[PDB]
Amino acid sequence: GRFNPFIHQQDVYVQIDRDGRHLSPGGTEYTLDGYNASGKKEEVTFFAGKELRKNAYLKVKAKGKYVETWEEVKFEDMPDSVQSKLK
Amino acid sequence: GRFNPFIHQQDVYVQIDRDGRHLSPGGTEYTLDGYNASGKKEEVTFFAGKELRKNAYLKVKAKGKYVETWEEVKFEDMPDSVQSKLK
Repeated sequence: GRFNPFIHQQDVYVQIDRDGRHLSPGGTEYTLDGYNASGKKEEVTFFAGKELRKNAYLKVKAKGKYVETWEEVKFEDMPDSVQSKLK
Repeated sequence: GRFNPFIHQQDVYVQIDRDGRHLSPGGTEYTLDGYNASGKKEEVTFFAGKELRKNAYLKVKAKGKYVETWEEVKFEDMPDSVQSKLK
């Protein structure tokens, strides 16, 4: 294999518009369609340590294709083209 | 594209057996041919801020296609298969 140090961050914006699925112990999985910071369509699978509120907006931060973190955001603070696609 | 939290993490072992290429300011590019714990061939590219000592051994943590971090290790702390290929 070949490994490089050229780290590409992406942030995928989603709405919690599908049911989660429990993952024992204490996890909730979501697989949702979303948009990155440049408005490109993405699919993201991520886990939270609690069940998230229906219709909340989330930012999921990734390095390469690997998801690292989730964070709740408000609609009005998401990227403009993401707001247009997720409204 | 598709994102998930299921990234292949592995330790890749290298020896500083090529000199680096100086990148200004104060940088060095190393592209070294190493081995994972089960002896499969790997190529790692990373940047340093000081030239590393010749014939030192590094354990590099690889996460997907990315070099995440590295540290110097003693020959004796490497797995038997790595000691075999890098002696």
